[PDB]
Order: sequence, then structure tokens, then C-alpha cells
Amino acid sequence: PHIDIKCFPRELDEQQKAALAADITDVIIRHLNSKDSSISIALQQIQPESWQAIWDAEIAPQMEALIKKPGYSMNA
Amino acid sequence: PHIDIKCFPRELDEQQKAALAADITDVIIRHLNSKDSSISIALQQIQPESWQAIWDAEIAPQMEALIKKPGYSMNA
Repeated sequence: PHIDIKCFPRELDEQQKAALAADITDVIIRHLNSKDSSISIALQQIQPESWQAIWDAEIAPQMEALIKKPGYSMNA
Repeated sequence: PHIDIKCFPRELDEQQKAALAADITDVIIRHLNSKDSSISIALQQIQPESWQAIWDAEIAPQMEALIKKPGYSMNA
């Protein structure tokens, strides 16, 4: 599986990145019965003022299919 | 933050999707110190025939920046 995490800019050294990676991997293996080798994870940081684009492209379009809806809401 | 999980087709009922989302949420909360309401999660099932597209547009290009590299390669 390929996991993509989009978040606002964070301070994360290489150890924080590895730690985050290991906890996601763990969850994926347990829930989807994946192999560690089958897992890839991307971490993309979105600038403070640019979330509207993520909401219009990733969130809004799949609002109902979302296994976890956003708490907030930003539709015109 | 917004988390998107892409995997091959598998059977998953509502309770399983919820347990997965809940677990992903806790990992995100610890590592990103995120608020709970601000977390949205998507789960998209991709047919093996379409995985190559995911590799070319998501994995290969960000290879060096992935916080977790895949254990396989689709260069062939």
C-alpha cells in the first residue's frame, strides 16, 4: 500500500520521520495484512495558507467515501 | 492533516474501516501533535492493473523524499 500524509509545515528530523513511518507501517500491517516491503509512505508539507487546494482536490471530492471525515468544513 | 491510503482490493466492512481510521488517527496525533477534528482519512482501492500509474505519479518521483521506501520496484 502507499500512504500519503499531507500536513502543515513541521520540524521533523530523520528520527522523527522514521518514528512516524514505523507507527504508520505497523497500523497498515495489522489492519490490511500487508508486508513491510509492500508499504511506502510519503509526507508532504503544505504551506500555512494553502490548504484550500487540498480540501478542493482531496477532501471535498471524496467527502462521503472518506473513512474519516474532516471535522471542519470549508465550502463557499 | 489529510491521510490517503491506497491499496489493492480487499474486503472491508464499516467496522474495519473505522478501526483503521481510528488507529491512523492516534498515530497522527502523537507524531504531528494534531487536533483530532482536523484529521481526515481516505482509503482508495486500486486494481493491480492501475498500480503502475500510482508508482509513476506518486512513488517513483518522490522516492528519495519518502519517509518510507517500498521494498519492491516497478522499473520494468
